[PDB]
Amino acid sequence: ERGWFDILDDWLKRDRFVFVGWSGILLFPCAYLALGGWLTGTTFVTSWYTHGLASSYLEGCNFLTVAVSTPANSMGHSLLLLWGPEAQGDFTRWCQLGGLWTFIALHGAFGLIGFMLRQFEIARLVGVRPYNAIAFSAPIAVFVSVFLIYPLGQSSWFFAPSFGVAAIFRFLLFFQGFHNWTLNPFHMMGVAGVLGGALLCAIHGATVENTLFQDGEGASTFRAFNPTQAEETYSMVTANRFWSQIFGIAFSNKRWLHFFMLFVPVTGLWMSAIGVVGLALNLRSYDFISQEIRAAEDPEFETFYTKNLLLNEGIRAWMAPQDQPHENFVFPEEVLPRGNAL
Amino acid sequence: DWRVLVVLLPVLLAAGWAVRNILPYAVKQVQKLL
Amino acid sequence: METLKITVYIVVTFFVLLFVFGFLSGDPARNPKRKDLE
Amino acid sequence: METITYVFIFACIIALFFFAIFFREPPRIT
Amino acid sequence: MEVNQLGLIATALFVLVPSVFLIILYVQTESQQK
Amino acid sequence: MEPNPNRQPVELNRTSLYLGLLLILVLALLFSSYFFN
Amino acid sequence: SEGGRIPLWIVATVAGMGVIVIVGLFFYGAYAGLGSSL
Amino acid sequence: TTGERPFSDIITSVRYWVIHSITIPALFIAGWLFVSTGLAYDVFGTPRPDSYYAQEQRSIPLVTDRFEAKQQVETFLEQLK
Amino acid sequence: GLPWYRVHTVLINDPGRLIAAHLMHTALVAGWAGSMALYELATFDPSDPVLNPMWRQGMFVLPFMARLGVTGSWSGWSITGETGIDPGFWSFEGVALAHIVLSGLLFLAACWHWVYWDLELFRDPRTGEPALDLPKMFGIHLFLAGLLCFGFGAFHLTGLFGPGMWVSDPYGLTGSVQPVAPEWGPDGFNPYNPGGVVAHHIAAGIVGIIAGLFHILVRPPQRLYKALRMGNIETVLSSSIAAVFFAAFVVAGTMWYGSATTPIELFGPTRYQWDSSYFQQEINRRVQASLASGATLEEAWSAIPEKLAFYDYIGNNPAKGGLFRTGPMNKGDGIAQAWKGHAVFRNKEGEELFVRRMPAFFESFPVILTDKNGVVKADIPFRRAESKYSFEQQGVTVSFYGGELNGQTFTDPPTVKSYARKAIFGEIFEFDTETLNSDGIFRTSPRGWFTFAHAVFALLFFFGHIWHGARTLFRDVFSGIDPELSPEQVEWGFYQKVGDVTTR
Amino acid sequence: SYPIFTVRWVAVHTLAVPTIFFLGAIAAMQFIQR
Amino acid sequence: LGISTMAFNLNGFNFNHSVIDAKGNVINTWADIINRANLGMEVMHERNAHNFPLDLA
Amino acid sequence: TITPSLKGFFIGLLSGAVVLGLTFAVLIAISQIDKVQRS
Amino acid sequence: DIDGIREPVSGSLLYGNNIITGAVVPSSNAIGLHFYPIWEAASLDEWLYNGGPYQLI
Amino acid sequence: ARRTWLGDILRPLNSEYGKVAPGWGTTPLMAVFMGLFLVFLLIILEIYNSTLILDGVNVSWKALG
Ligand code: CLA
Ligand code: CLA
Ligand code: CLA
Ligand code: CLA
Ligand SMILES: CCCCCCCCCCCCCCCC(=O)OC[C@H](COP(=O)(O)OC[C@@H](O)CO)OC(=O)CCCCCCCCCCCCCCC
Ligand SMILES: CC1=C(/C=C/C(C)=C/C=C/C(C)=C/C=C/C=C(C)/C=C/C=C(C)/C=C/C2=C(C)CCCC2(C)C)C(C)(C)CCC1
Ligand SMILES: CC1=C(/C=C/C(C)=C/C=C/C(C)=C/C=C/C=C(C)/C=C/C=C(C)/C=C/C2=C(C)CCCC2(C)C)C(C)(C)CCC1
Ligand SMILES: CCCCCCCCCCCCO[C@@H]1O[C@H](CO)[C@@H](O[C@H]2O[C@H](CO)[C@@H](O)[C@H](O)[C@H]2O)[C@H](O)[C@H]1O
Ligand SMILES: CCCCCCCS[C@@H]1O[C@H](CO)[C@@H](O)[C@H](O)[C@H]1O
Ligand SMILES: CCCCCCCS[C@@H]1O[C@H](CO)[C@@H](O)[C@H](O)[C@H]1O
Ligand SMILES: CCCCCCCS[C@@H]1O[C@H](CO)[C@@H](O)[C@H](O)[C@H]1O
Ligand code: OEX
Ligand SMILES: [Ca+2]
Ligand SMILES: [Ca+2]
Ligand SMILES: [Cl-]
Ligand SMILES: [Cl-]
Ligand SMILES: [Fe+2]
Ligand SMILES: [Mg+2]
Repeated sequence: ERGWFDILDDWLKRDRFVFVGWSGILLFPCAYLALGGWLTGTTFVTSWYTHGLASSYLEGCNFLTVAVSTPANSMGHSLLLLWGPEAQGDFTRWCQLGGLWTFIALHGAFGLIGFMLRQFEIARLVGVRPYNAIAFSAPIAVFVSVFLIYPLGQSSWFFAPSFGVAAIFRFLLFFQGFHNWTLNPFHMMGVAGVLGGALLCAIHGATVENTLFQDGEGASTFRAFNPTQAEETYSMVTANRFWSQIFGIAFSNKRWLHFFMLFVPVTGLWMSAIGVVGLALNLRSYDFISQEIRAAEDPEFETFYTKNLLLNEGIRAWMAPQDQPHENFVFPEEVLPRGNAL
Repeated sequence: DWRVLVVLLPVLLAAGWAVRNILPYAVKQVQKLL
Repeated sequence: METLKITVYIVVTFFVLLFVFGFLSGDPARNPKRKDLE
Repeated sequence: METITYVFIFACIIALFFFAIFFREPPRIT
Repeated sequence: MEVNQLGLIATALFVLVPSVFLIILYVQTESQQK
Repeated sequence: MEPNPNRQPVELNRTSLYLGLLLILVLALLFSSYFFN
Repeated sequence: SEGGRIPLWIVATVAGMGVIVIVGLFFYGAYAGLGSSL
Repeated sequence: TTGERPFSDIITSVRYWVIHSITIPALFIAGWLFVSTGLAYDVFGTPRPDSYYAQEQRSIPLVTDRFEAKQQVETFLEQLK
Repeated sequence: GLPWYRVHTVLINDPGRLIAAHLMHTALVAGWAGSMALYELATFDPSDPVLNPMWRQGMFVLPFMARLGVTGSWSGWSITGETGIDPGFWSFEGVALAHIVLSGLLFLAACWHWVYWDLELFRDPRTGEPALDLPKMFGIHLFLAGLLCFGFGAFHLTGLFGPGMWVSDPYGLTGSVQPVAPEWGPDGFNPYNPGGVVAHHIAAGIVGIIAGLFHILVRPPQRLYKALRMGNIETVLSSSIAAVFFAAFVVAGTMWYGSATTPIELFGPTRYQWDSSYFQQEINRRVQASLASGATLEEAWSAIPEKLAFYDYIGNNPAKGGLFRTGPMNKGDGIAQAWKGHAVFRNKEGEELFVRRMPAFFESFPVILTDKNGVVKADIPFRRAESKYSFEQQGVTVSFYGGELNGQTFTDPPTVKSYARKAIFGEIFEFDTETLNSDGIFRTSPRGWFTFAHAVFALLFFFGHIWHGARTLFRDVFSGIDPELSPEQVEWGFYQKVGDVTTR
Repeated sequence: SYPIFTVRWVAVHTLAVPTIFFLGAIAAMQFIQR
Repeated sequence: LGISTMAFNLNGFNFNHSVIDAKGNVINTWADIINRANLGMEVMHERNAHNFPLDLA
Repeated sequence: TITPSLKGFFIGLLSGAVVLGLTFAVLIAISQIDKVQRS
Repeated sequence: DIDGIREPVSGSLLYGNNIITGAVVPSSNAIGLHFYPIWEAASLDEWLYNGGPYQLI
Repeated sequence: ARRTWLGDILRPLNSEYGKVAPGWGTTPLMAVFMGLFLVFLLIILEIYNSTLILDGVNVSWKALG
């Protein structure tokens, strides 16, 4: 049974500098086009016709302000294929209509599929359990919820995040003003998972590094480890006593410790994704009804919650006309919300 | 488009120059694989 | 308020004194190995 | 009723801290 | 304040049901032969 | 009736009880404001 | 031909200097012409 | 190791630099000319500094129809006289 | 022993008890459907399908019953507003009852299958070990599914032997259950064409019967059998979960954008209908046709059905709710009683003015009035000291045409401003906020809630797919890797092909 | 002894070739004036 | 250190109107949209506490 | 009738097929030329 | 009165807050960087109005 | 194990566990159907998306009255 399929299989799995695999057929072109689209757009391509913004090095933007911006709102959720009815095979017009945005979003999505398939394929060849791919499910849930489902729930791709540093910052602030996203318990669980994950990373690294066995003569202690050694390189018993006495509880089981290091940031990201699916539909955690009833009836009742809402109102009114140009907003000065003096 | 020739010309002379220096070993590498 | 202030000053002073005289009570020698560090 | 609920959950948490520290299963070197 | 009147029982059962689940499993683990 | 050979005992250790209770209680402390609204 | 003739430390130094020069040019460009606010 | 020549071998060899002292500057020059000849503008459809607005216009050329979007961009372009 | 999250694994090699657990799940779901229909019937007010239809009342299963032809109650009412209809047994009540009884029978069957788990049927004749022939089972089940799908299409949906399905006009004014013929041309693939739903069930039914027979008669290729681990039931779990998350994303999507199977009279209008002023454009068209036929303004507007005006109101837009704002739409803006009529704003010069509508993004929005050419003519100012467009300065008035306020004109600034504030929501209605103690804050419809639940569940089921596919393909290493793993297997270059010991 | 044109060679160049081109383009941009 | 240096009002990069066309029209970038959002926050915060036009702490 | 978008659809389908086919032809060829050594 | 403009902000559960909205509120802008321990107040009622708990904590 | 009337009737339908056709069998045929199905999904998606627009096919509520 040595046919062309098995010969190709042989070639794909050669132990070379950069592993290819069957998954590589999907992963490499898609990742390359996604990165290339971004670099190409941020270097050369405008957002004048879609947003009324300069967005490239060519126009005078810097690394923080370049972006590949979303298509105009009038495009709706068009796949905006180069050979599609909008661009009609015209490359220049396609760039001007925002086709690079969907090019990057879609190729990027298939690329992420490719990467997770790669994690599976390599795990299988080497003979380890596939927890790395499993953990990668969280980046996938995030990308899919934020870059696809969220704008699919809204009016058009226009309201997806645009691919750029400052553009992303704008996405954050928009979510605050319009969605009150910081109030959302799903976002909050996300925050707990990210910061808790960072905390675990730091504390675990530092603990290992500070309960090392002296396994060599050098004052720089990195050389006193050998990959093939059977022995733990640090003392779990000392680590355990230290933390039990410092913080009251400590890990005692290394397998549980490492699983927990998977569980915390992965679960956090998954929760954030769920909340974003809600925001796709404007199904927000925007208000507490009891708060609003009390506040509406009682002009002396004030909390940090009501204060934050006044900030959000400011954001919406002052950012909307330029951020949502298709609405043709004209807000006369006299209607703009402002406190005293400012 | 003259601009296209003006831009691609550097790359073309680059390619052709690299072929000149590496062709003897390229033919050896390929004639070895076969 | 004055009684509260005197009280609090006394408490703070007490604990600060414990900290200082404590770390002065042969602290380098309070380790599991090489003690003679004078 | 709300305030009672919040304070109650909090109180249960502090109690849990107490049990988890002082009445944990002791780690044993096998 | 005009809170939601189901919030109290929602919260109580939210806590009670899974906690009781865990307590049941814990106690019967302990009672298994040592 | 003959016994089923697929039965297995179940366990939850004390640490897992504590982690579970912390999760549920913290989840309640978090979601309760939204349940009361 | 054979690897070794051009010492790696010199290669790293020259490459690094090049990197510094180009990034320097980009920072100059922040103050002149497009994107300069002027 | 996986069979390919070590990078440190390659980039410290005379031959590598005989090739790349030509190929690397050539690419850099090509990219320069891509901008300096103005080709980039035309390829990607990016406005030159004098092409964002007509002389007296102050309204953005926003695309407002999905299926005639191309023609709209062409019209915007025509409007720069 | 087993950790809490693995308790159910005792079923993997016990087909009888697995069937019992499935019977019990099915019993619980059927029971849920019964209970939900009963609760909805105990709370649904059938007295006004125009301004209080099911989607305003938080009805979730009622529209699914209605969609396939169950429209009446044993009590005499129907969801279309008829009286003196006899629905036969298959009223909403009859469906609920049927689901309860089903639930009961399934529960009893579960008990039987749990006690008598050791059936010879479940043993492989050659080894005596528990075994299910999954490929042939797939054929059997696919064949069955095919016959059912085809039957549903050819008999139920067509009305050949069945009631048909809910269909309506493009503005959701005259909806009813009708027999629907299959559409065999390309328009069958148009989501908004019901004939395509019919045609789909016929054609896909047939294809299911054929593929079913294939899968019954033809064994899997050895290479696919091995690759997909067809001897392991968890492979089936993996792929079934995949199919299921796909189906869930599709129903979330068709619920959000609308299609022939998600009609607005059953689930509420879509957000995109507000976005594009779909109903407003139709209303203006009708009013213009009336004017051109020689009607007065009052007559023109009085000729607009309340239902249509009601669609042109943001309170019915599914994209205006909140995650923890619970219950029926009626609990927010109130129970709608009547259209107030169309508000026309004019300034002291008699120029007509138009209030700028609220886009869905905005919890709050200013009040700004422009002429027909978008020039600002009046507004409600925040800072007063340099105001130039106040209703007072500009002499803004408002006159109503159609509805309860028809023929009336208001000139006092407070009233005019109040109506302008309502005008940001589209057409203006009178609401009962007292019956339900409404709090005046917008809530989404069943279109919204369904979409949310199903997009979320689909996303979670993706994780389910990844987990179970992984467990399937890595079964041999799930308690850990080989203690004797040779270092050379992960050492670069040693093997030509990664992890292939024959390629040293 | 060692081959020249490998999978690795290809990957390396698909990244490095456009990078140097892009850097030349961005360099020229620094002298553009409104 | 970001918080601790912004404490002394050495702030984030400011590219408000950094991009300008041949006549001198401002060509907005994403930095300017950020600026509009920041303005909303600024003009609304502590709505009764400022009597003079600049918020200087 | 073939609309410009159905024609476009055909063009995209053909392009995809061409990319995929060329890719697999090349990979198969290289796999055939450079076989793994086994005992 | 966090901002020293006699505009008291409610932070506690018993005064209309939930877990999410609740806070111990920063000390008064009238105080600035002045040290405001309990014994600097004429009374606990004063101490509380001006945000003393914040500094203590 | 327990025999029953119905189990005896159904026995043959659960008696071929593990039975396989040699080698690749009908995989090529399966591949083709998979390819057709991918194109079918791309068609219906692009129609719903208005990227594919066909005469007589109005993807809108105003499809048929
Ligand atoms: C191999 C990995 C890969 C994958 C998964 C994708 C995926 C995608 N590409 Mg990308 N692309 C790739 C490599 C890839 N590309 C490469 C190598 C290039 C350089 C040439 C590109 C250049 C490119 C451009 C310029 C564009 C895309 C676009 C797309 C999107 C639309 C694709 C489509 O509709 O195909 C349709 C075709 C198929 C799905 C082929 C299926 C094969 C069938 C089953 C075989 C049968 C064919 C049949 C017999 C032929 C009959 C034809 C006849 C009637 C004329 C999609 C996300 C578009 C996009 O992103 O828009 C925003 C777009 O504009 N790609
Ligand atoms: C000529 C006969 C005929 C006719 C007229 C129809 C008509 C229809 N078919 Mg049916 N069909 C038929 C025969 C027919 N079929 C046959 C013989 C089969 C094989 C058994 C099928 C198998 C089939 C499937 C699998 C589907 C249909 C669907 C439909 C409906 C399409 C309109 C729609 O709402 O798409 C909406 C659906 C899509 C546009 C598909 C989207 C595909 C996604 C995007 C792929 C990616 C999935 C992935 C998880 C996405 C994640 C990313 C995202 C979250 C961002 C329409 C009623 C679709 C349907 O049920 O709609 C409700 C559908 O999914 N048919
Ligand atoms: C697909 C599921 C689904 C959907 C979409 C609906 C939709 C609806 N229901 Mg129905 N219902 C359902 C299933 C569903 N129901 C089930 C299973 C029951 C039995 C309990 C009911 C019983 C029911 C009643 C009694 C009522 C409704 C009503 C309604 C309407 C108002 C919805 C609402 O206010 O939700 C509010 C939604 C939320 C507040 C979201 C809660 C989200 C949870 C708390 C997240 C939890 C996070 C988790 C713990 C984190 C874990 C972390 C860990 C993994 C690390 C709406 C039409 C109401 C109505 O108007 O009837 C006429 C009404 O009175 N439903
Ligand atoms: C058809 C769907 C389906 C089926 C039949 C299974 C079946 C199984 N799963 Mg899988 N899984 C699924 C989907 C499914 N899963 C999905 C969607 C996810 C992502 C959420 C997972 C993620 C997952 C993980 C991480 C694990 C499993 C495991 C298992 C095995 C043991 C489960 C157990 O004992 O839990 C016992 C559960 C309890 C004792 C209490 C659970 C309480 C839940 C979390 C909260 C309340 C749930 C509520 C009642 C559900 C309402 C219905 C819902 C649709 C709204 C069992 C074979 C385990 C395994 O592989 O063992 C080897 C395992 O570790 N599953
Ligand atoms: C010399 C540079 C130091 C930089 C600042 C300190 C960095 C490391 C401190 C982290 C503490 C983590 C918790 C304890 C972690 C811990 O316990 O460390 C232990 C680890 C190993 O300890 P050893 O005892 O083997 O060696 C330390 C001494 O004993 C000398 O041998 O210490 C180091 O590796 C020191 C590394 C110095 C060189 C590190 C440079 C890294 C940063 C370089 C600058 C990057 C800035 C980027 C900005 C854009
Ligand atoms: C889109 C598209 C496409 C593609 C294209 C491509 C593929 C491209 C690529 C491209 C590329 C691939 C590019 C690249 C670039 C690069 C660059 C531009 C770089 C830069 C760098 C730098 C600047 C650096 C910096 C730094 C850092 C990062 C850190 C360290 C320090 C320093 C500062 C030095 C095609 C044709 C298919 C089709 C159509 C569309
Ligand atoms: C035995 C019998 C009988 C009876 C039966 C019955 C009576 C039944 C009932 C049944 C029932 C009555 C059932 C029920 C069920 C239910 C369910 C199953 C539910 C569930 C739920 C859930 C699961 C939920 C969840 C949730 C929550 C809670 C919150 C939000 C979120 C969610 C949705 C997740 C008869 C006489 C007929 C005959 C035969 C015998
Ligand atoms: C403002 C705060 C006051 C600051 C005063 C600082 C003045 C500097 C001198 C302080 C006096 C130091 O006095 C210091 O404390 C105690 C007093 O018995 C001594 O005694 C200590 O000796 C040994 C040392 O191994 C300890 O183990 C033992 O517990 C303790 O008795 C220290 O050996 C002595 O060095
Ligand atoms: C579960 C108890 C069974 C009670 C059965 C009552 C049948 S009721 C009967 O049903 C016919 C078909 O629906 C109708 O044609 C007829 O009008 C109706 O009265
Ligand atoms: C299990 C006991 C439930 C029996 C209920 C039988 C309802 S039967 C039902 O009764 C209606 C009378 O209003 C008729 O309109 C309808 O035609 C008839 O089928
Ligand atoms: C003093 C106000 C005079 C104008 C009447 C207000 C606009 S209309 C008004 O809106 C209310 C919601 O706010 C509804 O509950 C009520 O039914 C309706 O009359
Ligand atoms: O305090 Mn808190 O916030 Ca810092 O700026 Mn100034 O003051 Mn008030 O205003 Mn902006
Ligand atoms: Ca009231
Ligand atoms: Ca100039
Ligand atoms: Cl504030
Ligand atoms: Cl001031
Ligand atoms: Fe570790
Ligand atoms: Mg510059």
